[PDB]
Amino acid sequence: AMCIPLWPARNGNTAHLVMCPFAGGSSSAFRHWQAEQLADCALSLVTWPGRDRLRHLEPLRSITQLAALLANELEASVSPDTPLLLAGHAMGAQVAFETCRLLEQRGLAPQGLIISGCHAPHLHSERQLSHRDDADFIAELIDIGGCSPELRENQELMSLFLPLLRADFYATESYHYDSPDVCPPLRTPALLLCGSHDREASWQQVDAWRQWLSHVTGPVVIDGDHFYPIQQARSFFTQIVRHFPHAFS
Repeated sequence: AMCIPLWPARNGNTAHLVMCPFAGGSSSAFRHWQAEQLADCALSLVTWPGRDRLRHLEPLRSITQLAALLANELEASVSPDTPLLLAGHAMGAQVAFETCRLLEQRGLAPQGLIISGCHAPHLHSERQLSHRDDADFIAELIDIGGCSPELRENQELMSLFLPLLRADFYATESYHYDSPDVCPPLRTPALLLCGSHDREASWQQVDAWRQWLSHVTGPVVIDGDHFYPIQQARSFFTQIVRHFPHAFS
């Protein structure tokens, strides 16, 4: 399975929030979320093939392929009576969106979609990595903020991490549509989140998601940098819960 549980539901709550990680993300990046349950829904994290319990798989290079795997898994494993919330940050927002598209089309009625810190699908990220050589690729990763300069000094760490990171970044950068009219807008209620000082996704880049979403609130600004979902977890979960009161009741 791609999904790993982080929180069980508590206090009689029936909702299930499924989080799609950013490029290069893995379970260790979300350990702070396990330190403390911040809302009563069940919470699961999606694992990209190639790491964690899925180390034996080759990493995928397509957002829509990842979304197909996830949508099939959720259709098989989530009761139609469970209020399902799909969330994603950066690359994960693209997967969450495409997963929501498949589930909505199949008649499965996700209760909410949370798009965080990601440019819209008819745009490109202002920072691009896939065309760069290893040293320049790593410098960009370090600048983003989730990578140690120790990676540069160990060719074995580079030989392990670069195939994974390059697969993820190729997937997220090659994901692009010429215009929002390539498919119908999604009707699942949606929340857009961005970071006050997120250097990777400006307010304008996130706001452009309104081209793709018929029932949408935001952007709602969380004070923080690109890693606000983790570093400002309390604010992140507060905004999710506040905006989907139906799902949490």
